[PDB]
Amino acid sequence: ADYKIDKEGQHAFVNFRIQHLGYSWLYGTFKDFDGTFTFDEKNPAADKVNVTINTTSVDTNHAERDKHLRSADFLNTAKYPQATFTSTSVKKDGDELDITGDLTLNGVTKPVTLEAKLIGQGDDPWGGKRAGFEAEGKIKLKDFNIKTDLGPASQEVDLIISVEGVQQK
Amino acid sequence: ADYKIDKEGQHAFVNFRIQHLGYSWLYGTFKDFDGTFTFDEKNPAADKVNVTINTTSVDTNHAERDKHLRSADFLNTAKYPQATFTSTSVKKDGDELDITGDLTLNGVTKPVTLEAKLIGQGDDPWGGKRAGFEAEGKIKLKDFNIKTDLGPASQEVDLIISVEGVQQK
Ligand SMILES: CC(C)=CCC/C(C)=C/CC/C(C)=C/CC/C(C)=C/CC/C(C)=C/CC/C(C)=C/CC/C(C)=C/CC/C(C)=C/Cc1ccccc1O
Ligand SMILES: CC(C)=CCC/C(C)=C/CC/C(C)=C/CC/C(C)=C/CC/C(C)=C/CC/C(C)=C/CC/C(C)=C/CC/C(C)=C/Cc1ccccc1O
Repeated sequence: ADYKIDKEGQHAFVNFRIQHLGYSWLYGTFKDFDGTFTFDEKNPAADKVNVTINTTSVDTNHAERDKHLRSADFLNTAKYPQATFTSTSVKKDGDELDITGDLTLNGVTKPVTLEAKLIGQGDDPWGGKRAGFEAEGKIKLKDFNIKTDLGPASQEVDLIISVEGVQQK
Repeated sequence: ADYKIDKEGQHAFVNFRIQHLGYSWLYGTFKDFDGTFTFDEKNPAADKVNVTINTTSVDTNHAERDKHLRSADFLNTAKYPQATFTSTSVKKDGDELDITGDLTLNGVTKPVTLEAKLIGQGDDPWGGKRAGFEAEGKIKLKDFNIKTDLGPASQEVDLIISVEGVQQK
């Protein structure tokens, strides 16, 4: 079935974390994004996913740091107001889904794989059908032209994802 | 040594997640908190921790839902503008710390245990000493008089914590 990510009720989250000086985890989120996805429990190879993110909506709960994350030193949102992820391959791996796709971030497109898992699906208390998932992945900062070094412990960023979809059609 | 949680550079996060209809994970965060902590790597029994959280600063990236979280139906911030955590016992459990303490949430004080771990410690690029930790815990909603039911899969909330301290004295 085809699904629409629940942006209206915001039961979708694109979070992330990366170490700070190798001393602690720095958490953040991208508050403005949307997307769709096809989920067929019997035929996993037919699954799809297409999401758009407005990178300017990054939030790590610090005005100054975020102003810096939007700068040309990092996300460079003025030049690339958007990050985008489109699947190219999906394959069932036991009780999980390995989602391979093209990530266009900071001007560069490179394939990244996410490990997703069905949390639950079923009826809506309002007459709709839903399906939610949790996912993980990593992004090597250098691969997407983000040169500003953050230390040996901070070369890649952990992606903590969770989306609830509303069945379409 | 005594530490002051880095609220200035906000290298501290009090996050949480709970399921939505057993379909997906709903993430949130408390943007306004402060605190201190004593860390002695050799004598873990002397460790302390005291944090204050302005519950009104809750954020799940949805204005409506958050207005509801502040309401009498949940956090009841108008009556109780603050949550508070004071350790009462700390003991080394192998390579981690089990921090027991009193949590005053929504008017009720009950002991909750956190499982923390040292991420790293060392010198500052600015001449200070730091030590960061990651921690986990669970809060049973009913225990703290948060009656409004969210379903069988949503009885307790996952606490995802990370704090970096700046050595005092
Ligand atoms: C097919 C099917 C059935 C589907 C199931 C449903 C699913 C699971 C579909 C997937 C859904 C979604 C939304 C998938 C999204 C996938 C992807 C790959 C999204 C891309 C997200 C994205 C925009 C990546 C950006 C991540 C990055 C690079 C974050 C920046 C982190 C960063 C630099 C932090 C800086 C850290 C640091 C120590 C800064 C120091 C610092 C600087 C200045 C002042 C103070 C200070 O402390
Ligand atoms: C000792 C030493 C060396 C220290 C190491 C360093 C450490 C690790 C020190 C600890 C540092 C800190 C900060 C420790 C903090 C500890 C604690 C226990 C903090 C308490 C935090 C707190 C305020 C708890 C609140 C959690 C709660 C109850 C969240 C509420 C969310 C809730 C009910 C969820 C809504 C879910 C739901 C399905 C909503 C319904 C709904 C309504 C409307 C629209 C949409 C919708 O979905």
